[PDB]
Amino acid sequence: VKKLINSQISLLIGKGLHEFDSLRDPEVNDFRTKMRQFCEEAAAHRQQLGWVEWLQYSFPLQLEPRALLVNVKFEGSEESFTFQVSTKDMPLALMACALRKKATVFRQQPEEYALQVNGRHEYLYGNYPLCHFQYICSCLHSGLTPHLTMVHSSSILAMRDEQSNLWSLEQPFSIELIEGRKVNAMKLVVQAGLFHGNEMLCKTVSSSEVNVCSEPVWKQRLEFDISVCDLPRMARLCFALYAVVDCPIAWANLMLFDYKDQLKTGERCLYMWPSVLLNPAGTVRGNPNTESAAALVIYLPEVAPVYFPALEKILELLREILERELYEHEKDLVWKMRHEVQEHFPEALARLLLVTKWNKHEDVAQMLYLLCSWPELPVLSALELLDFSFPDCYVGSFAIKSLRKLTDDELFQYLLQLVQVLKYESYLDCELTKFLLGRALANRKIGHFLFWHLRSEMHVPSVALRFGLIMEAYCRGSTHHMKVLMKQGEALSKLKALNDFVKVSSQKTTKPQTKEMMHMCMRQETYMEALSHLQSPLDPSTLLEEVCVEQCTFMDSKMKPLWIMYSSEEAGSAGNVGIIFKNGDDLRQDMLTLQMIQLMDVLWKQEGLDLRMTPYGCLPTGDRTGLIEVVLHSDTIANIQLNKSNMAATAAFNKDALLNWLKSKNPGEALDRAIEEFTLSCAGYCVATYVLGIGDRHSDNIMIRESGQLFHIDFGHFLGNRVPFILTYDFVHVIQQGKTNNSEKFERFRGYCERAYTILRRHGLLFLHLFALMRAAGLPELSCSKDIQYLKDSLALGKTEEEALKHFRVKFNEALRES
Ligand SMILES: Cc1c(F)cncc1-n1c([C@H](C)Nc2nc(N)nc(N)c2C#N)nc2cccc(Cl)c2c1=O
Repeated sequence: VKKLINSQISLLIGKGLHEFDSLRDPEVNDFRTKMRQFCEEAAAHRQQLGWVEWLQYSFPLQLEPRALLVNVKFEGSEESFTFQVSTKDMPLALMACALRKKATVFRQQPEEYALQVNGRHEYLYGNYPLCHFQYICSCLHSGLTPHLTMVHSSSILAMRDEQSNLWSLEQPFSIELIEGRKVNAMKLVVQAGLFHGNEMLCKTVSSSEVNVCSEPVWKQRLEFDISVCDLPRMARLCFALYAVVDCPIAWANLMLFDYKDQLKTGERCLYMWPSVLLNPAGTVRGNPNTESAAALVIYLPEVAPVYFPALEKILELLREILERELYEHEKDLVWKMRHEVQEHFPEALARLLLVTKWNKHEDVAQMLYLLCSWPELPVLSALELLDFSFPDCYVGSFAIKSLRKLTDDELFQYLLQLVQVLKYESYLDCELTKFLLGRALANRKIGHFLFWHLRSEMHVPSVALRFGLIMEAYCRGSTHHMKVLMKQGEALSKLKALNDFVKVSSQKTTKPQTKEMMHMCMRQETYMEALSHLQSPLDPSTLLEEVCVEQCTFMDSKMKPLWIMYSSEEAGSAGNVGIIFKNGDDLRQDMLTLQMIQLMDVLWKQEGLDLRMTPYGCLPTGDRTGLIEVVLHSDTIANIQLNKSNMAATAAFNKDALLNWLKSKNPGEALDRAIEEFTLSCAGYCVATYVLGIGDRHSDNIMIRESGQLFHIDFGHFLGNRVPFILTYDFVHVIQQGKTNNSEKFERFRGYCERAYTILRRHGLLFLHLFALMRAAGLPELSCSKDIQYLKDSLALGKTEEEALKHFRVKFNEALRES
């Protein structure tokens, strides 16, 4: 039976476990073994969780950063009770009324129950007011009634049990460039370099020119200007093979120490990766395609059986003005006064690490000595220390320790970045991986998105091995969740097949007939079973039950993305949800953008500013494949501004097209609120697109909800890849209630944008650190530091608050006149 588990893991993660064994790699063998035990311990520790502690695992509380209707029922019968509680009351008080009424009806304690949202994997519990749970707030703003279900602890325990599995070497370092066998048309050079992060340990050495028609020989010694004893634990030997008369050919990196801290000897064949000159941030593992990849055979001198010194023998061995790059005389000053840093400037650790002589072991030993006695840093400081610019393992481990105090909501917000950092790791076994795995096994919602973040990039060879092992390890921690995720993969597998059929059919057949054929294909037994009854990959708390084939369709645009609607006779209206399956686009940029907008939303509302944003879900699931959450009861600006006849939004002037639409959806007194929702949401996405630099904003990639809420879609383009600010007049026409003159509901809108802009400025370092880590993703519009510089200037983080606010209004003033 252990085999089927092994078999469905292989099917799930998208690569056979036999391939792991086929490598015969001791490092791989150690990773799988060591973490299988760790995840199985967490599995046995998880199930020791009491029934309440189990709720916190499987269904973590969804909290947002006067009376109301609430109906509640029990699991046994479908007979219901509608109570009238306040938004102040605890779920306990509500459960008390539910039991008391049940008593009265049937014959005649609340702590033994939990409130489940109808038809969703979301629960209401704890000592929180009802208006703290986001489901209740979602009902308050929608005007719907919260339908809850009294779930006893005995059935919750049933849910639990059902998921059941030397400094002596002072001679110069050097190598032996032997052979390899390439491809080009001239002469050829091999430039090698030693790196500790993004900067060199010493001066790079180049090979001697050797003819192209080769498969060559060099057998040339490359002596580096650095002692062997001074090689840091995380030193990288980076090669660069290129032709010259400059045409780059290939690159390859290598650690000088294995995962067992042993100095490497001797000969090694380096299967290089194609290029675009040195690439120090690249992977340290060779090209898996050993058939086509050019190799580079080197040899490492036997300098003795030496290992990198244990930490125990390492421990043996004008500033405030320049606190906001640095000059050499300033670096000297920071390093000289390094003890005062630890004592009085604890969070200035990053700066102190950047002035540390990493090419000299004595300076590193002293630095590591201070780090071992260094006070815990805030989350924001630790996020910076995760970057590749701090490649030392003990530093990366220290940053992890400062991130152990991450709340699950914080971790969820930063998870995308933390996963991309795994690409900076030099070894499979690292503190970051175990932290991610540990938190994923403690929180099913974290584990859900951790999986899909790894599974989405299994098509990428340089991370296929690492991500595949981590997912396998997680599966050991929960065989049940593995089955749940596998149900999601089978649905996505059918959607892929369905979309291929739609793509082909729509090119040789009209849309209505294609949509008709789409329906017939979906009505197949294998499609009905695969696409139904599953946890939405976009949101595991959202259940996708019965698929409404009649409500399913596709768009006439390039990739013909699918529109799949769902319904549930258990969730009521909260079950009528939809997903958008798109195949062909790199949805990674949309996910990042929407996550950052979501972050802005959190930062705004925990300051008391609810700009009524619509951060819909967007999750890449495979190679240029992913899902997008359907925003119900909405429409694009362009479709509304079509001024379609025979309707209610038909206007005498195109200016009134959008305003007439709102009044048709919000009759009478309901209008005034829709105007506000529009005004708030407009100011939000406005500031959001300016900061993130989202250009190409037109009426086709901008939508509006019937409640009035304005929201943007299809973010392929951020960080100006320089974008001015984007204020069209028809939106202003709505904000000013239609009248051409309306200063106070416009200046108030102006105040909305400015406050929303200043709030993001104070959290500017958060956006800087997160984007810096996201450079590891390999996103085309986020690779160089000039993309980062854009965010610096959009937030004006080098300037004072009113200096930036003054400048912020300048472009605001420019946007209103070209309007
Ligand atoms: C084009 C369009 C429209 F004019 C009005 N409403 C919806 C559409 N529309 C859209 C729009 C443009 N995109 C979105 N629409 C909603 N409601 N929520 C979103 N999160 C997004 C997004 N991103 N995408 C599709 C993707 C596939 C198949 C179809 Cl069949 C449609 C489709 O119809």
